[PDB]
Amino acid sequence: NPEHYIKHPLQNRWALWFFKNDKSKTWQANLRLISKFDTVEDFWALYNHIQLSSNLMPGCDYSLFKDGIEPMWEDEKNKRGGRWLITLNKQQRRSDLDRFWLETLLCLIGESFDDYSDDVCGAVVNVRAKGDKIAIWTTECENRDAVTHIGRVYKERLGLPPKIVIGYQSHADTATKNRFVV
Repeated sequence: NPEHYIKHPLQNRWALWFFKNDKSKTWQANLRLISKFDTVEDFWALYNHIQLSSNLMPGCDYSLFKDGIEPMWEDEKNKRGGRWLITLNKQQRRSDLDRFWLETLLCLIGESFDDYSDDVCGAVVNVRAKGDKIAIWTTECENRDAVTHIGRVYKERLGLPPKIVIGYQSHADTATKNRFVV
């Protein structure tokens, strides 16, 4: 009876990355691949082992990306895409950060965007002294239907109120303005 002894496979294999601002190293060399996983059980084993984002010192990041997509704009699957940005004030580090990040991870591994989950590349949490941020990265900022569906589902998944707006920015624009709001 497979149910009892088989791990539950995920649709994708995912890689968890960590970044810390060590000024003695190049940006690229400070980026650090923690682990890959591709089952429900292996996700929880990894998540339960590592620090909550709210416990990271300012200047650190986690990211979760589909295996083979590096968490930087330069990657072939990121350079024409962009992100849905969640901005958190200093008081939301305590109230919302960790639960928003966990929810974001589950939206990814649970493929919660239906047909358009294929457009998802990963997600990034930035812990910063001026304010934390969470973003889902998608692969094509011109994909109006995919991007807006991802944004609508995401916003409801976080339980954000309908008086709040979240914005979607292309990476190319970020590197030097919202393309969509939801």
